[PDB]
Amino acid sequence: GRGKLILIEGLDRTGKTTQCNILYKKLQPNCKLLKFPERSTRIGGLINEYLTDDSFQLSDQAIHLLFSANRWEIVDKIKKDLLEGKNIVMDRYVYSGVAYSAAKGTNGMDLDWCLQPDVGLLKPDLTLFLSTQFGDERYETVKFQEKVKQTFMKLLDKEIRKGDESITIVDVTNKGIQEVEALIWQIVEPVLSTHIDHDKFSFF
Amino acid sequence: GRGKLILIEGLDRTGKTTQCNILYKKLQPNCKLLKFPERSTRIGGLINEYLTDDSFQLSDQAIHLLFSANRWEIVDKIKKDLLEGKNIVMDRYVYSGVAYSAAKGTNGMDLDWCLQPDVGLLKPDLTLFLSTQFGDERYETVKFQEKVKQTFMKLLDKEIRKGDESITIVDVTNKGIQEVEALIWQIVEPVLSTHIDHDKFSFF
Ligand SMILES: Cc1cn([C@H]2C[C@H](N=[N+]=[N-])[C@@H](COP(=O)(O)O)O2)c(=O)[nH]c1=O
Ligand SMILES: Cc1cn([C@H]2C[C@H](N=[N+]=[N-])[C@@H](COP(=O)(O)O)O2)c(=O)[nH]c1=O
Repeated sequence: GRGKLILIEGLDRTGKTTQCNILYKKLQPNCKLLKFPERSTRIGGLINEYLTDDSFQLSDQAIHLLFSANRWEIVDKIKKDLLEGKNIVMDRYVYSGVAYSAAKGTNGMDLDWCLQPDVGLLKPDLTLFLSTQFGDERYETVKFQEKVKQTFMKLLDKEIRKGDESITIVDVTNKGIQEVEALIWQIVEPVLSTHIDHDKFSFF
Repeated sequence: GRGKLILIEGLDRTGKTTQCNILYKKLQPNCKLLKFPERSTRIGGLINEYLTDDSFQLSDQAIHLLFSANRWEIVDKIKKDLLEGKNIVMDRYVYSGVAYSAAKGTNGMDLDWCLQPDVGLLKPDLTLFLSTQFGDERYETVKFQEKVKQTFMKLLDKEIRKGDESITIVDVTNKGIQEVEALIWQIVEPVLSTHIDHDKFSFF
């Protein structure tokens, strides 16, 4: 059938980018690697500013919508590649979008408001949340990181309770690159082997 | 009390801009003129490139979000000016954002989805819709405007059912600058007198 959309979510420095590259290289040549935010586009450009320069002041709602817009500008290419039989591994997506913004506790910006902009976007066939027991960019402070992990758990737990079986939480506490690799593969392989119709897609 | 938020909506070439400038000169010195989209900012610049150059390709969902983000990056200063007693004349706001986008008929982008990103925004104290019974920018085509007109009507008609009385539909057909001005004023003057508490606002 069509390729699979695999997502790996988690806190900055949990081994996310590494396991993504590892999974990507192991799925060649019919696999593409996608990173969010996608900083090479014009919208991704303002997102890069915001994250690397605090003089660039932008309200919480504005930057939030830019992050969702950034996914919407690329989504059509994703759907296309999947149809051409290629697999796609993503480093962050909708879940990071909601969590990092909701952890701020800004008036009006709760979990539900935060998701809305992303409603209609392609939903991953499988989402892996890597969890455990710098400072260059805006959200890089131990105190904030603790809050987003709290929100992440709140969000995912809600979705799983609601019946979403495509979400799997992997505890990578004190485990090596290859042990974590084996854990992830133990989960992804069986989904790569299931046949999915070209016409079947899930959306947020 | 606080200054009042006055909004004038409508189709391109309905006299909307000239009326806003007339009202502004009439409320000055204690008044500010604000136009959306505000193409002065970085996000506004992206909006501008999309509207002035059809070479610039961007998904409907992505541009829609940039339009909302453009409002969200200015709203704090709007609120601030009202608290200091200054009145604000606004040329286009969230109604244009929902109408011009839902008119496209793109799958998933209905009146509902289109409104979500603007939820939580300061609702204007008075909304005047200029109704009637160029070509160097995107959207500026006779066939599209017809769709936008019918979209505005369905939207505004909806808000009326819900109980919003701040929306007034002013028919400007075959009328001159001065006559329309008189109509606008007969609706604006009352509101400008009505006492509004320093901290009372309506939101979307
Ligand atoms: C994709 C995405 C990431 N982010 C943040 C997470 C990251 N914050 N930190 N630390 C930041 C940069 O991400 P990367 O380090 O993964 O490039 O963007 C959001 O706020 N929303 C989103 O939609
Ligand atoms: C403020 C705003 C304007 N628009 C469109 C309306 C106008 N369309 N045409 N033709 C366009 C530019 O309007 P102005 O000429 O008033 O600058 O922006 C939206 O699509 N959504 C919005 O949120």
